Amino acid sequence: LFLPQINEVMMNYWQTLAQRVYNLRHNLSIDGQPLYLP
Amino acid sequence: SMALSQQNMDIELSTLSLSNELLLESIKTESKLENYTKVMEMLSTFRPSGATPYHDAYENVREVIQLQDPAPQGVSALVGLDYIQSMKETPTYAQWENAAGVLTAGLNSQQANTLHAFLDESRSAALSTYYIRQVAKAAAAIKSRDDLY
Amino acid sequence: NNNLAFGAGTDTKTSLQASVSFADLKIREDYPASLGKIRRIKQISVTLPALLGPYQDVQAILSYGDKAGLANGCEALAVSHGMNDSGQFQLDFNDGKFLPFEGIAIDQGTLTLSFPNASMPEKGKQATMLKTLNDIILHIRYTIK
Amino acid sequence: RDKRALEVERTVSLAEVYAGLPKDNGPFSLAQEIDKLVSQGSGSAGSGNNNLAFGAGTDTKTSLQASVSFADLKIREDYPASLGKIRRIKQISVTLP
Amino acid sequence: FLPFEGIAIDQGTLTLSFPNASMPEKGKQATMLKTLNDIILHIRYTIK
Repeated sequence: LFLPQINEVMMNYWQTLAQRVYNLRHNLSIDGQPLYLP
Repeated sequence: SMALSQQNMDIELSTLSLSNELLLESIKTESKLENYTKVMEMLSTFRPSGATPYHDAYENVREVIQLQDPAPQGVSALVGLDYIQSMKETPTYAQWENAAGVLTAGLNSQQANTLHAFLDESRSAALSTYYIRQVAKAAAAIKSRDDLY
Repeated sequence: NNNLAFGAGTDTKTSLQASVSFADLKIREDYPASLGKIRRIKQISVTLPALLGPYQDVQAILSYGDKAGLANGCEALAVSHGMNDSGQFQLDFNDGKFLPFEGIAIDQGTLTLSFPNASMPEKGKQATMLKTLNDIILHIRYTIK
Repeated sequence: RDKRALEVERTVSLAEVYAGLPKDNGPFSLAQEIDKLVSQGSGSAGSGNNNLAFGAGTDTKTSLQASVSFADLKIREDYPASLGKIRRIKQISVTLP
Repeated sequence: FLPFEGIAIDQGTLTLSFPNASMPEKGKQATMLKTLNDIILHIRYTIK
């Protein structure tokens, strides 16, 4: 009997939220491309 | 009987070897030999009417020779037989086994590959053909080597 | 806004990013005023005089750090060739397609340029050349409308 | 769904590729190796996917074929990630100095 | 499309074949292939 896989995409939600937010706190915009905003 | 060990799912075997194992086992199934080396030694030793008469270890040692244009111990194994002088010494396939094996154990990795190449190919040819003429059950029409595949 | 810093992004802790405010290029004063009040970039090319040896290509990109327009306000220009180049393979005007940065008012905004894999202590492919490169030349073409 | 996709151009030399291989894959000088192979009848260098071998096709027993895995060009690491996850060849040119 | 346009830059394998190389069986390119130093490949891969 063989064990199931980890189901990325649903985790992909977590790590993509962590990514977005990290990019907000560090002022990095939507990609890592940095921004200098007014 | 196959094992689902990860080892079986990763390490990349040259095929035409896995097959060769299949054929050695299918051969040993009949006549109940004491080891595979008795199947290649024995069957490959004297088996007339086809290329099957060819011996395996003779191919493994002649492949060492293939390795060089022309420890002294191994030289006492190859001089232990007599291909170019004294006809054929007729050493037993045992002394062939130690001779060829010793001669390879001191041989390079890439040339070890190509010797698995030629060795495995020819050994596949003989084991195939012999599996055709005998050990192939007459119930399945078998005939050509492809229909064996 | 003019600093030369290392990058804070997840990827690009090593990438060295060198950012230039436009408001300090005072491009509005390289002509009279009243000749054209709206002044807007046609494109930007980058020259990285340096010894990049055969066979090696510089790696860098040009963000833009503020809100203008174009595509999501995000258009990189990936500097590779290193000599007087743009992110386009075969560059041509009148193509039908906007060139990256076309439309940026030449006052507002911030222009940053990032060499990836710069920092030497954590081994980096561009550390050497980036030691060798003298300075950055940017060729701006801005049509005065 | 179509955004302007930033173009990168990256030279790669095969000498460096084959030399840079880990020992298990049998890294090798390209010049010496090639000259050996043409000098003799056959032989190869290199790992299974990076090797430089002679061809096994009916035509091309003589044709010398030198094969480079991409996974060892590590092109994904010549830029940050997250800059673009999909990275796709525009074309390939070859220079044979 | 240009040839190879669309290849992901990880997966795959890239091979390059000089015909008529091997000298023992006489071959038009044996000589030059002795002389050629090494191969340079210029890849242009658009990051989307």
